[PDB]
Amino acid sequence: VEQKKKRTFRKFTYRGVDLDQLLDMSYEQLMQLYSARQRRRLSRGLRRKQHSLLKRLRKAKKEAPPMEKPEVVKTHLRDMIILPEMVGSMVGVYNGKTFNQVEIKPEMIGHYLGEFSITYKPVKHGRPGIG
Amino acid sequence: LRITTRKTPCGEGSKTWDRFQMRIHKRLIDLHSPSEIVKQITSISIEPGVEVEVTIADA
Amino acid sequence: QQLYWSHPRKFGQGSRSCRVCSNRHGLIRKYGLNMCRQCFRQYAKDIGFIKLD
Amino acid sequence: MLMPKKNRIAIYELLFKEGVMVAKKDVHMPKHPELADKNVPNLHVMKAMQSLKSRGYVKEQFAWRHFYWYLTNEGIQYLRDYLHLPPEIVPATLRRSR
Amino acid sequence: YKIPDWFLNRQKDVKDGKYSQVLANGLDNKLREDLERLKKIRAHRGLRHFWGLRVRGQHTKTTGRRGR
Amino acid sequence: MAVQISKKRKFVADGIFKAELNEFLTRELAEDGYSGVEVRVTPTRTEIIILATRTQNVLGEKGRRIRELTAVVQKRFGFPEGSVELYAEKVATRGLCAIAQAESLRYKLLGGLAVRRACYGVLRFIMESGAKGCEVVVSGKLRGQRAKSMKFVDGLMIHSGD
Amino acid sequence: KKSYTTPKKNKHKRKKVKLAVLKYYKVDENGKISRLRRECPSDECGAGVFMASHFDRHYCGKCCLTYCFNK
RNA sequence: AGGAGUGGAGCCUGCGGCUUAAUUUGACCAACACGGGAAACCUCACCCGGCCCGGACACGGACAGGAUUGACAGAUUGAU
RNA sequence: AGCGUGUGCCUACCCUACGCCGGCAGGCGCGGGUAACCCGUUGAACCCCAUUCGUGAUGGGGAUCGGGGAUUGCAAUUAUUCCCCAUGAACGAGGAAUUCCCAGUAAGUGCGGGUCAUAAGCUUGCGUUGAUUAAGUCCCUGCCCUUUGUACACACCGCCCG
Repeated sequence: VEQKKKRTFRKFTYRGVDLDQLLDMSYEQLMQLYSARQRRRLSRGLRRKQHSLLKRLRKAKKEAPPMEKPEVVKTHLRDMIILPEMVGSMVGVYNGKTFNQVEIKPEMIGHYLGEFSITYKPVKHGRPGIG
Repeated sequence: LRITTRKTPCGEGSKTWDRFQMRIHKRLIDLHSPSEIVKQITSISIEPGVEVEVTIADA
Repeated sequence: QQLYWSHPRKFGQGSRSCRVCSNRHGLIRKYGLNMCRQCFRQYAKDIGFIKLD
Repeated sequence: MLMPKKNRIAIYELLFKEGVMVAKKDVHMPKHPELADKNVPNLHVMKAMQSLKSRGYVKEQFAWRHFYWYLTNEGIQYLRDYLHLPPEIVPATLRRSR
Repeated sequence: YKIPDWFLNRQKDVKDGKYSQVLANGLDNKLREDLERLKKIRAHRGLRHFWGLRVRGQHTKTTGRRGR
Repeated sequence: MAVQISKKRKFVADGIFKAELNEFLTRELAEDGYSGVEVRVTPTRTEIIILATRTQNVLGEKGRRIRELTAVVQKRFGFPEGSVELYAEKVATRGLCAIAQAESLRYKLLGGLAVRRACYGVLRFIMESGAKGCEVVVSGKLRGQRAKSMKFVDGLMIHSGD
Repeated sequence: KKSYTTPKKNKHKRKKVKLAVLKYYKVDENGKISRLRRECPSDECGAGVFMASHFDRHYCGKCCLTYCFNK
């Protein structure tokens, strides 16, 4: 994170409220901010051993030196809502073999992890073949 | 009962099907008499594989 | 040993199985089938049906 | 194990009483209902009959996803001594069929 | 003037905090922002946009041609 | 003990019981000259008439085999105990019983014997027993590793219509 | 379908070390039996088995999901 | 003799070619909305990681201060 | 208007009337149906009757695409499906070629079943509206029978010459 004017200040507060309020909110107030698909995942789910991830992120964020990011926490889970608390961590996300690392921005909140790591080569061609 | 399904396993060749059908039949005779002599005489004197269901009352 | 061996199968094409040997691929349910279309044919003579049309 | 020593008895004793066993081909049976009552959470019937069958003492049919194990004379002698039973007891059956 | 919120173009734009109705030349300006945003974060979306390929779940094998 | 399934589904489940049994038995009574079954539910009792030509080998000494078979069905389909009752039956005129004639030819062949003389021997029996005509096919290998077919036919036959 | 390609690790099951057996009961004089650490307190435990002297961790091995003191 | 179309346009779907770590595979009038084949997982045969044995039976070896079985926490690990 | 279908089945699941709440998707409370019994006197579409638009790539066409709301599931991202507002493309009757069809038939038009936790532009059946053209021929393509010729029989996709 090194951005400005994307969740506080002049230009952009996250649907009328700053990041600072979100962190003090429970999930209950947070989900009522319009993003329909998110609300399913919380109200139904309520932690199906996402426990393993969310403790490692906070932990590693704490122990890491000031003005420096942590190492990585890795996942095969490409599914989990990006949240304000998660921001500042660095996460490697399994594709089919490869853990593509990404920094979490406050501007990515609401999205999934798996949108920021691709799982195919974009494509080139080609020279049509024989048949 | 209709069943309309492929005639070819592992589909190849001209596309064909096969209609099978089963026809059930129902019919019922209503008696009003003492339940004893009915349940006595009913269950006997049946040669073929044909089902019978006795009911206490319906009317 | 292990603490897992299974994962939710509750719907879909993997939580029902057809009676060849536990064969699949050949999705089947009809009127209480659970009976494989290849063998259904071999039971045209057997009881359930006699072909008439 | 391979299986406990309790669950051996409960199969070998049950076979001796009916003279025949039957079961289904599965590996996700949770407690094996349909006798042996709620103490076989896995293969165990199939796995123990197969070892018994290797050494004779039983015959085995299989038809439409169901086993059928038929106890034989040799296994009756074995099971009788193995389970310390009277020198003449068969509770499976013993009468003439008319 | 009591036209309902659901009947608008935009409900909670996103990062602006309100219900809005957008008209001609402001529509384009708003639209171009959301494109830029999805390449800023660089989600799957902005990459598909920048490559000039279909955003939504669609086959591109037999769909397109400009080329042949 | 209730309620009870739809009338449509009532016939399907009967057919499944009629069919499964008919292939269960064929894998055990093959050597005893199996020829079919005929089931009948009767008042508070099941009858399963186990048709085979030689009731001797079916019965066994002290009725052991018939006792095995009844105990099987009593557990397998989850019948109420003691309701099941088996009966045997010998068929007279055995050459109209195609199923048994075919499965007898099988053990003659698998016993280790020539094909031509075996096919002739079964043929004249089913012709003698009474029959307008009759036919035999043997398709598969013999005298090398390419397949052939061998038809042996006598009398009348039909192939078309009801 | 095709044959397995070489690994650079694989190891199956640990050999579950071949420790000397029963020194858990200490004898210094008779008929006295000098027990060390406490014998397991659960109803489902028989309390004839010892608990682990595993200091900074205190755990019944008969239990396999429960009853872990640590002080 | 005529009727309605296809080939033209947009879209769905199958097939070839190309790409890819894998883009599983059969089929070339009598293949090509065909293999009930409208694949989120399952299915699944493919690719990449991790675990398990569900290697019967026989013979020999081991072996009742004992053959052997399982597991908390910490570390490790996508993973409790 | 018709052929059907429906929970008590596989392992967890049916078809829905009625009442209430919501623009809609939908939610919620009650009741029936083992079925010529309840859903369903299946109160379907095209068609029919009256307004509006006016020859304009137009209000024809609805591709592409932004934002938001619901439902299924353990999980919906490369958008499962459904709904609301906005965006408004090709396309203005189609080359060389080619398919299918003779009476409730072609064509137009809707519905049920199949796969199905969620979901038909597919397939299989069913009703509804309902023409024009023929009553023939071997021209093309192909097939049956006879006669004839052959260096062919792996049979003209054959065989064979410099």
